[PDB]
Amino acid sequence: VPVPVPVAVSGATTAGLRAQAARLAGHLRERPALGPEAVARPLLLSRAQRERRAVVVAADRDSLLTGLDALAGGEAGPRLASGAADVTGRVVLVFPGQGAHWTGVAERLWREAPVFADSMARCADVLRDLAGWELREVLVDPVALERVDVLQPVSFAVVVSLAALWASVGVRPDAVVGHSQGEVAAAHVAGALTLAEAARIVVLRSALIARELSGRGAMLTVVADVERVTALLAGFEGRVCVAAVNGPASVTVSGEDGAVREFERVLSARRMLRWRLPGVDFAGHSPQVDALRAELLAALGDIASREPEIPLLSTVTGEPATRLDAEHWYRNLREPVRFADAVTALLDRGHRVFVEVSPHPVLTTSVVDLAAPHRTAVVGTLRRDEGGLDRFLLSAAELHVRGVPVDLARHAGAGTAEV
Repeated sequence: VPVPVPVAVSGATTAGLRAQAARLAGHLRERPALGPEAVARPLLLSRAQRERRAVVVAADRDSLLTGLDALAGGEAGPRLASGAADVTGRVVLVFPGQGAHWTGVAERLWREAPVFADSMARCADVLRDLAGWELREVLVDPVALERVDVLQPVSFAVVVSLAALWASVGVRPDAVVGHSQGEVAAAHVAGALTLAEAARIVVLRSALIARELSGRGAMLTVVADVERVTALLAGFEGRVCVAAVNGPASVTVSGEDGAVREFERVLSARRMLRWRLPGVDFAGHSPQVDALRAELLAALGDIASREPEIPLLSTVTGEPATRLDAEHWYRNLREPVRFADAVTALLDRGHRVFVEVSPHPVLTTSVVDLAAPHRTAVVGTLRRDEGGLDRFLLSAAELHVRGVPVDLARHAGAGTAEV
């Protein structure tokens, strides 16, 4: 099975970029034995990376030529990234909470990417001790993944391991922000928690949620701002509450299933878009969590933590995190998620590159909405049903083509074929 490589071309203008794509395709068609793996390395390392950039992520000739023909003709393609190399500024890793995971994700990437494999195995060791079960076996089990005590730690392992894979291509955070359970991953990646201690938090908290809350609630994300959602929650006081404010067009609410169903009818009649969070059968960030305060504080006990080595913008407060003690991890579940606030605080401090470290992008459109009108690069990592190294490399390419430093050459192979 051939391995995908990023094949880079660039020009001073869009028309120059398209001409370079045509020229490379022509050169390849004259030389039938020449593969992407022969030319990728010198195209990154021996050529200037100019103002208008593209990458085709391809494992074979035919797929490279398909991409290059599309690029030459000004069309989009599924393994083609292109852009203006005009983004400067500091880098944020964004860690999702619920609703991004898809059954089967991480298995293919474990096979294809040794840095990701390693991190996943390290996660498996810690989770084996804590939870008993075997991480790699659960990845592909749709029944196990509908249990909150399995999904949350699996989700944590995958996002932590994707962050490690980003780091291996030189994409490291200047700051991190984690939405809901993502805050635990963010804290670990920032150096405030060991892998073991972060895993223990997620494992203990998710098991408690499953024992006490699962089956007693639901969560719903709505395409609207919090002012509008708050107006529509008139008459739902203490039945459906705001659980997250993600952006000007993304707000999540939480409550008992029936009550949330009643609110969906309110939305439906007004032609408003909304969806239940996949993997969530409980009312996060609601008064239902109050009961899970005493047992959580006891189970967690004293948290082993230290000062984060880079800024951690909490979605509990919307500000730089203070003490990450048991009470913080309680409030991480009880209090509404202040995601928009945290992202806005980073935008106001010169952050312009946002990498969602997720199986599928769930917060990128909110980051984009918040970032306007600044020049910013906003990317995810994987997508639903696209868990290969090829999808990872396309996300890395999406950064490259906006002028963000990333070591694509790490995965470009050992080719020496010129021009």
